[PDB]
Amino acid sequence: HQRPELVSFDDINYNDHKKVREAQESYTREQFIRLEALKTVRKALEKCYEESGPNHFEDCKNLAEQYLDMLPTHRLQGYLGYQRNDPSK
Amino acid sequence: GRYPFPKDVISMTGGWWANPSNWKLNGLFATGIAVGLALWVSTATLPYTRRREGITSESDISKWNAAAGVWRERHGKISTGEA
Amino acid sequence: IRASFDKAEEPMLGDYPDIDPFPAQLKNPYKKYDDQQDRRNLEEPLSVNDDLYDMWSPDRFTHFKNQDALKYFIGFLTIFFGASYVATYFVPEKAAIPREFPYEGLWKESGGTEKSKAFFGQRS
Amino acid sequence: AHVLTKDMIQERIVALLESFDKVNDAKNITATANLTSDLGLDSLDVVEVVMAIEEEFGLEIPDHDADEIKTVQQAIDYVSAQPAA
Amino acid sequence: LRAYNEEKELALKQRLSQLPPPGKAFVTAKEAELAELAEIAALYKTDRVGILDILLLGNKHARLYRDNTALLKDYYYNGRRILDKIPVKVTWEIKREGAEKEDWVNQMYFLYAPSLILLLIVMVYKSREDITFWAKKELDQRVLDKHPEINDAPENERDALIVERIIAGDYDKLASLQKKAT
Amino acid sequence: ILLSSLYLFNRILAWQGNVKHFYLFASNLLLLFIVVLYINFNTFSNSFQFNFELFNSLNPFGLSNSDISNGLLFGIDGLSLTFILLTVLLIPLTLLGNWYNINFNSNLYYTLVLAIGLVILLNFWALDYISFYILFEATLPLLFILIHIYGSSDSERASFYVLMFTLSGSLFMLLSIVVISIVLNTTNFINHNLFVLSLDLQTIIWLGLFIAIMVKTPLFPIHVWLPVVHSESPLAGSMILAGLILKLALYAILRLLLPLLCEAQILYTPMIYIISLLTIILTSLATLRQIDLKVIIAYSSISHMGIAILGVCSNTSLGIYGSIVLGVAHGFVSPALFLIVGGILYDRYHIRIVNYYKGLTTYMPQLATYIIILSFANIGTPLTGNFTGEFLSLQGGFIRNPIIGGISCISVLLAAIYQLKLTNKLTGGISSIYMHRTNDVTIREKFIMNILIISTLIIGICPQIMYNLLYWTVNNYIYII
Amino acid sequence: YNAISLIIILPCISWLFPLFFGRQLGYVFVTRMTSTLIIITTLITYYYFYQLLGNNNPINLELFNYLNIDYLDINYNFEIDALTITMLLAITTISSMVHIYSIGYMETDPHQVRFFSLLSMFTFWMIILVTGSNYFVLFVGWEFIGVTSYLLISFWVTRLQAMKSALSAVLMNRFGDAFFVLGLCVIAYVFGTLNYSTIFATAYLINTDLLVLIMLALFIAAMAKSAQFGLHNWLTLAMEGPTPVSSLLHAATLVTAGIYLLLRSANILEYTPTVLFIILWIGALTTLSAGLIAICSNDLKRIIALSTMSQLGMMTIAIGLSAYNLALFHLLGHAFFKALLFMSAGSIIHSILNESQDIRTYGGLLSYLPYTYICITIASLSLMAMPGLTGYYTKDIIIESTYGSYSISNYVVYWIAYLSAVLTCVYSMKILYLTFYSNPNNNTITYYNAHESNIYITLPMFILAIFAMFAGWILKDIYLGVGTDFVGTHILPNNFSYFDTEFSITQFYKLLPLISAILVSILIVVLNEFFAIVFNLNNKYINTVYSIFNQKLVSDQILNHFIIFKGLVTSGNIAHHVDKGSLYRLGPVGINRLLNKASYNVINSSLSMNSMLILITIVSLLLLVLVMNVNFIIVIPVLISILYILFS
Ligand SMILES: CCCCCCCCCCCCCCCCCC(=O)OC[C@H](COP(=O)(O)OCCN)OC(=O)CCCCCCCCCCCCCCCCC
Ligand SMILES: CCCCCCCCCCCC(=O)OC[C@H](COP(=O)(O)OCC[N+](C)(C)C)OC(=O)CCCCCCCCCCC
Repeated sequence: HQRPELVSFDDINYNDHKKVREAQESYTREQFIRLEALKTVRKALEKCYEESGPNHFEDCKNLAEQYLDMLPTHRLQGYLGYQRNDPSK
Repeated sequence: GRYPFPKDVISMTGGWWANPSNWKLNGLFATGIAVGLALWVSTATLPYTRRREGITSESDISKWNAAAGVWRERHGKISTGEA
Repeated sequence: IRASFDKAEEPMLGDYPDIDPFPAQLKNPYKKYDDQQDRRNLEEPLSVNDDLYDMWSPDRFTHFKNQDALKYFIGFLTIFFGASYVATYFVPEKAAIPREFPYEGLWKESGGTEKSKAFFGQRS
Repeated sequence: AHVLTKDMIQERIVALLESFDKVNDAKNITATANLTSDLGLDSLDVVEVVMAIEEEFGLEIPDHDADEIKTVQQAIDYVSAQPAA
Repeated sequence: LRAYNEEKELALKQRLSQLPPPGKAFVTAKEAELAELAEIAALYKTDRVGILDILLLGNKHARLYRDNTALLKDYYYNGRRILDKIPVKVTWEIKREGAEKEDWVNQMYFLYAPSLILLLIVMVYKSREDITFWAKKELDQRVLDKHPEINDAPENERDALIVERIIAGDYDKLASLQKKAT
Repeated sequence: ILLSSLYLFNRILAWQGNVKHFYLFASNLLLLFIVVLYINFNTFSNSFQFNFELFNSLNPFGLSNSDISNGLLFGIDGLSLTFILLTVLLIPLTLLGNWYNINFNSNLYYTLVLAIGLVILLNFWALDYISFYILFEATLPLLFILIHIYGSSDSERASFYVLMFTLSGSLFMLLSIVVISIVLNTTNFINHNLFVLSLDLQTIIWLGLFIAIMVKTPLFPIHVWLPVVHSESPLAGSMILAGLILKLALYAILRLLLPLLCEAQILYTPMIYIISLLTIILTSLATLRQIDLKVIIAYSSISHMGIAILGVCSNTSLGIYGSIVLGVAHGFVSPALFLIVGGILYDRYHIRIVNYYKGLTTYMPQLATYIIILSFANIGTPLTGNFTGEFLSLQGGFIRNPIIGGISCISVLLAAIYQLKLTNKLTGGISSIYMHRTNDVTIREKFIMNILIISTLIIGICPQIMYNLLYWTVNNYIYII
Repeated sequence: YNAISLIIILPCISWLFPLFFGRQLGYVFVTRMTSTLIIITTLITYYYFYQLLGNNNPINLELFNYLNIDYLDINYNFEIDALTITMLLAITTISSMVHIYSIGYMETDPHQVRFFSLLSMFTFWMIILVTGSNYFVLFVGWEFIGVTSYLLISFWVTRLQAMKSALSAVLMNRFGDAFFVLGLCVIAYVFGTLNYSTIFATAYLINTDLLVLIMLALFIAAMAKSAQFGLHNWLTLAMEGPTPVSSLLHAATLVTAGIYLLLRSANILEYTPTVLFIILWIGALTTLSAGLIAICSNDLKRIIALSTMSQLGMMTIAIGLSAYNLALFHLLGHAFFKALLFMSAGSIIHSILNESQDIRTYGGLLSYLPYTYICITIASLSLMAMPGLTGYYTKDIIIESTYGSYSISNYVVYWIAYLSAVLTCVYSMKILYLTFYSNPNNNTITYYNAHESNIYITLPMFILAIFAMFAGWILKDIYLGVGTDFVGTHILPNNFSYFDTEFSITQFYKLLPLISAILVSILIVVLNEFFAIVFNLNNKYINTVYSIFNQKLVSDQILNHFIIFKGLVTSGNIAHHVDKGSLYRLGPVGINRLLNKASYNVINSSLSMNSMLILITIVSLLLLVLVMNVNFIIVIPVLISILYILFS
C-alpha cells in the first residue's frame, strides 16, 4: 500500500515539474479521501435508517444532518482552481 | 390453418411452426442446462444475501449518531429550522 | 397544393410536378394497388411533402373538423374544471375536529428540536 | 376449423332468396336465374338482396362490384372467390 | 514448408487456356467440359506453395502463379455462384453443408477475438487498483496510525470502531496542504 | 526488422497480389501491442508514460535523449489510452467490413483506409500543439482521395465538403495555436496548465480553438457537411468518420482547451450550452424529415455529440466521465448502424431511399433482430454504454445549469422518435414489392456487429471497468476554487 | 435455495432460453417450459409472502457495482418488502395464468416461440423493476418493459396498424422516460445518491421546492405509464396486440408501473402536498373521462381497456388522498379481475368464426357460452364492487376516503368518483347484455359453430375467478387494517385520516354507491330489454355528443393534428428552410454563387488598356494616400466602393 508524501502548491517552485505533479496528485488524493469520509457517513446513515424504521428521524437525525452538510463540500473540485490562483493576494 | 413458407429463411426463433423431429431430446438438454444455471446462481449469490434489520447493533447505531453530533458540534452546525 | 406548407414550397420547385396531395389513408381500400398496404401504384407521382401523406403518416380522422374537435376538447376540459371549482364552494363542513398527538405533536419523533418545533411537529 | 363448399354457398343463397317476400315465386329460383328478369326484383330490391348476402356470409361488398352481379351464378362465384367467407 | 513446382504451372497455364473466360464459362446453364472445369476449379483450394518458395524464388514465377491463381479463383467462384455447386469431390457436387472456410476467419477468430478477450480480462483485473480501494485502505491506516488502541480490539469490533472515529473526526490532510489559506 | 518486414510485405504483394491480408494481420498485431502496453501501464500516476520524441535535431531519424527538445512529442495518459484502445479495436473491423465489395484498385483503397486509421491512432499519442495539429490535418488528403475515388454517385461534392469544412475550422485552430506558440514559446501538453495567460488573451485564443471544435464535432449551425460526407462515403470512410474522427473533437476539448484557457472557458460556458442545446434539439427535429438511410444515421451522431459536449463542459467529474463513456459507446454503436445501412442494405440493393424499404423481417429475420437491438442501443437503453454516457452527461449539464440541462433531457424523447420511426418502417409491414429477396446477414457481417454489440453491452452493464484509466482525468480539468 | 435469486432468475431463463434455442426446441416445448418456469416462480413468491407475513424482515441481495464515480455510488441492489411482494404477487400470478392461457389462445399461430419468449421477457423486466433497491434499477426495468411493449404490440409485424400502435406506445412512454430522466438528474444532484434508504432517511429535511421539482418530474413519468388523461392515447391503441398481451399489460404490470413508482416514492410524496393535489385531481379527471368514453365505445377490448384507465385514475385519487395502502390494495385486487375480464373477452372473440370484436355483432350467446358467461359475470361483479366480493373491499373504501379526507375541497372528488362508479356499472352491464342477453345479431352459421374453448383457456379463468372472489376478503386485514404495520410507509400523522373516513361516514354516503350500482345495473338491463328506443334514438345533438365520446373524447384527434402533425410540419420547416436553406446560403451554395460573380467581374488592345491601368493605379494611389493623410476613416468607404467596382 503506497502512501506518497504530500506536497503543497504554495511551497513549490513551479519550474520543477516533479514537485508540481506531486502537488497535483496529492490534492486529488486528498479530495478522494474526503469522498471516502462522505461515503462512510452515508453508509452509516443507511444502516441507521434501515434498522430504525419508524423512529429513524430521532435515531438518525445527527447522521442525516451531517451527510446533508458534507454533500456540497466533500465532492471533487480539481486542482486547477488552486494552483492557478494564489488566495493570499 | 397453415400456408407455405420459404424454407431457406433461418431464424434463431425457428421461423414458422418450428417443431423439430428430435425436439424431446433437445428438450432434455435444455432442461438440464436450465436446472444447472438456476442452481448454480442460487448457490453462488447466497453469500450476498442478508436481512434488512438485525444486521448491526443498537450500540453501533447510537455511537454513530453520537459521533455525528460530535462532528456537527466541532463545526458550527445548527439544525433544520433552528433559527 | 391544398395545405399551407405545400403551398409554401411552390417557388422552390422547378420543373417538378405540382401534385395535389391526398392522404393515402383516405384512399378507399377496395381499389387494387401494386402495393396494397401502401395503396400506391407503380410510377405514381409523389407530392413534394409526400412523407406527410403516405400510410406511415400520422393518422387523420374525418369525423369532426380539426377546429371543431378542438372546440369540443377545450369545452369538456373547461366545463369539468369549472364545475369542480364552483362545487368546491358548496361544500358541507365536517363533524369531528382533526386528530391530535401527545408531546406537542410528537415533534421529537419526527426529528425536530426545541429551537424549531414549528417545522416538525403535529397538531398536539 | 370451418370450411365452406360451393354447394353450401348455393344452398344458403337459395334459402335466402326463398325467404325473401317480394320475389315472384320460390320454385322458379334457378342457379342461373336473373333477379332483375326472372324473379322480377326492383332496382332497390336487388340492393336489399346484396345487403342480405353480405350480412349472411359476413363480408363487405364495394359499390362497384355489388351492382355488377346480376345473376345468382355471379353471386355464388363471387362469394366463393373470397377466402374469408 | 516448400511446395512450388514450376513444371506444374507451365502445364496449368495451357490447361486453363483451353477454357472459355470464367465469366462466360458456365452460362450454358457438355457435362465433360463442366467436369474439367470442376477439377481445375478444385485446384484453387489445393494449396500449392508455402513460405520457403515465396521468400526465395524470383518474380517471373511470382507473376505466372499470380495469374494462374486469379483464373482459378474466377472459375471456382463463378461456378459456385451460377451452379449452386461446390468444385470439390471431381464433379460439382451439392454437398454445401460444411467444409466452407472463408479466408478472413482464421486471422480474425484466432487473433482479434483472443485480443478482445485479453483486453476485457486486463480491464477487469486493472480495475482492482482503483483509487477507491486505495483511499479506503489509506483512511483505515490513518485511523490506525492516530489511534492504535483499536488494534487491540477483536476483529468484528474493529471496523465499527474505525467507522466511529471516521464519523467523529476529519482525518484528511487537505487543509494541511492549503497552508497559504491561513 | 523494418528492412526484413518490408521484404516480407514486398514478397506477399508479389505473390498474392492483394495487400489486404497483410493489412488485416498488421492491424491485429497493433491491437495486441496496445493491449500489451495497457498491461504495463501504471494507473496510480497522472503522468505521461510511454514518451518518445521524433525529428529532434540531434537525431532527426531516431528517438532523442538530448537535453534540448525541439522535435515532436508523443506519449499517453489514461485519457489517451482509452481512445487508443477504441481506435485499435475499430481499425480491423473497418478493414473487414469492405472485404468483398471492393473489386477495383483494391490495394489502394485498403492502403488509404489503414493509413487513415494509423494517422488517427498516432494523433491520440501527440503531446504538443504542433504535432497534434499536424496529425489532425493529415487525414484530410486521405479522406478526400478515398471519398472521391471509392464513393457513391454524389461523391465529388462529398469529398469537397469533407476537405473544405474541416480546413476552414482547422485554420482558425491554427491561428490560436500560432498565438499560443509565440506568446508562450512552448507547445507541450505536459505543463501547459502552469501558464496563466491574461484573461483577454485567453478569451481571444478560445475563439479560434472553439471554431475548430464547432466544425469538427460538429455543432449547430455548421453541421451541414457531415450528413453529405457520410452518405456518399464508402463504408470504411463512414465507419472511421463516425467512430473516431468525431471523438477527435471531444479529445481536442479535453486536451487542448480546458487545461490552458480555464478562466475563459468559465466565461464562455453558457455560450457553449446555447450551441449544444441548439444542436441537440434542432438536428434531432430535422432528422424526422429525411428520406435517406445513411443521412438519418449521420444526423443521429450530431445529436449524440451535442449531449457529449454538454457533458464535457459541465465542470463536474460526472459530466466529463459521461462525455468520455458516451464517446466510446457512440464509437461502438454508430459504426454498427452504418454497417447495416451502408454495407448490408446498400450492398444488396444499391439504393438508400427509405420508400423502397419495408418489411425486411419476413426474409431476413436476423437482420431485423440486429436492427432492433442496434436502434434501442442508439436511443440509449440502459445496460448499454450509450445510456450511461447520456445519463452522466445530463447530470453534469443539469448541475452546471439546471434549466438548460433540464430542457436537454428532451433528447431521450427526440432520439426515440427518429430512430424508432426509421426501424418501424424498415422491419415491419409486408415485404416490399420494389425489392426482391436476398441473402440474410452473413458470417462476416454478423461477426462485426456482434463485436460492436458485445462491446457496448459490456460497458453498459459495468461502466466502472473504464474508471481505472480515467479517475485522474475526471479531476484534471475541473476548475473549482 | 434462495427465494430472491430464483425469483429474479427463473423468468430470465424463461426469456432467454427460447431466444437462444427456439429453432432447436420448437414451440411445443418452449411453451411448456416457459409456462413451468413461471409457475415455479409464482410458487416461490407465494412462499416468500407467507414467511414475510410471518416475519417482516425483508431479504436484500446486493451485487456488483454499476457506478462508483465522485459521490454517486450505484449498485445492482435488490430487495423484496411488503410493497414489492404485493407487486410480485400480482405480477407472477397473472404472468403464470397468461402463459397457460396463451398455449390455447395461440395454438394456431406460426410464431409462438417468439411470443412466449416476449411474455417471459416482460415478466422478467417487471420483476427487475419492482425488486430493485434504488431508482437506477427501477429505471432499467422501467425502460425494458417499454421495449417489450413495443415488441409485443407489434407482434403481428405485417399489420400496418399494429406497428403504428406500437410506435405510439413506445414514443409516449419515452416522453414519460424523458421526464423520469430529468427526475433522476435532480435526485442525484440534490441527494447525492439514488438509493431508497438514503433518500427516505433525509427526505424530510430537504427544501420543498426541490422536492416539488423531483416529484413533478416523476409524476409525469408515472402519468405516461399509468395512462392518465395527459398521456393515454396509447392505452387504447395497445389492443392491437394479441389478447394475452392485453391481459398481462392492463391488469398486473405495464400500467401499474406508474402506480408503483408513486407508491415507492410515498415518503417523498408526503412532504410535497402540492403535487399530491395535482395527482388527486388528474386522477379524478382520468376516471371521469375513461368512464364516459367507455359507455359510447363498441369494441370489446377497447371497453375493457378504458375500464382499466378509469381504475388507474381511481388509484391515482387514492394516492392523492395519502391513502397509499388503499391504492396498493386496489392495485392488487384490480389486477386479478381485470386479467379475468380480458381472458373471458378473448374466449368470447375466439368463439366466433368471424373473430369479430364488435359488441353490436355478438347477439345472444348465454345458452352457447355459459362458462365464459359466468367467468365474465364474476369479473364484472367484482369490478362493480358488489357486496362480498374482492372489488368491494378496494373500490368502496377508496370512494369513502375522499369524503373522509381532512381537506375540505375533496368532497367534490367524492361525487366525481361516485359518478365514475355508476358510470362503470353502465358499461359493464352494456357489454354483458349485448353479449349474452340480447337477441342474436350474427348470422346463423356462427351460432351453429359457437362453442367453448379448450382446457388451456378455461383453467386460468377458473383460477382467476376464485381469486377475484376470495382474495380481497382474505387480504383486507393486511393492507386495510386498523393498526397494520405490514406496509411500513411513514404517513405524516396530520395527513393520516383512515379512522376519520370510517367513523365520520354516514349511512347515506356509505350506502349510496352500492345501492346506485345495483339499481343502475338493473335499470340498464331492463331498459335494454324493454325500451330500446331510449337508447336507440336518432336525435342529432345526442348523436353528436355520442360521437365525441366514441372517439376517445376527440383527444386522439387533438394530439395527432395539433401536436404530432404540427411537429412534423415544423421539422420539415427546419430541415428544408434552415438546413438546406439558410445554412447552405451561408455555406457551399451561397459562397459558390458569390465566388462565381466576383471571379467573373475580375476577369471581365493588349497594350493601351494595360497602360491606362498603370496610370489609373498611380493616380488612384496618390489620391487615396492624400485622403488617408487627411483622415483615415473617410477612406474606408472609398476602398469599399473600389472593391465593389472591381468584384461587383
Ligand atoms: C503523415 C502524418 C504526419 C507524420 C508525423 C509523424 C510520423 C511518425 C511515423 C511513425 C513512427 C512512430 C511510431 C514508432 C515510434 C516509437 C518507437 C519506439 O521505440 O517507442 C519509443 C518508446 C520508448 O522506447 P525506449 O525509450 O527506447 O525504451 C524501450 C524499453 N524497452 O517505446 C514505447 O513506449 C512504445 C510506443 C508505441 C507507439 C505506438 C504508435 C502507434 C502507431 C504506430 C505506427 C504508426 C505509423 C503511422 C503511419 C501514418 C502516418 C501518421
Ligand atoms: C444472468 C445474470 C446472473 C447475475 C448473478 C449471477 C452471478 C453469480 C455471482 C454473483 C456475484 C456477481 O454477480 O458479480 C459478478 C462479479 C463479482 O462481483 P462481487 O464482488 O462478488 O459482488 C459484490 C458484492 N458485494 C457488494 C457484497 C461485495 O462482478 C464483476 O465481475 C463485475 C464485472 C461485470 C461483468 C463483466 C461483463 C461481462 C458480461 C458480458 C455482457 C453480455
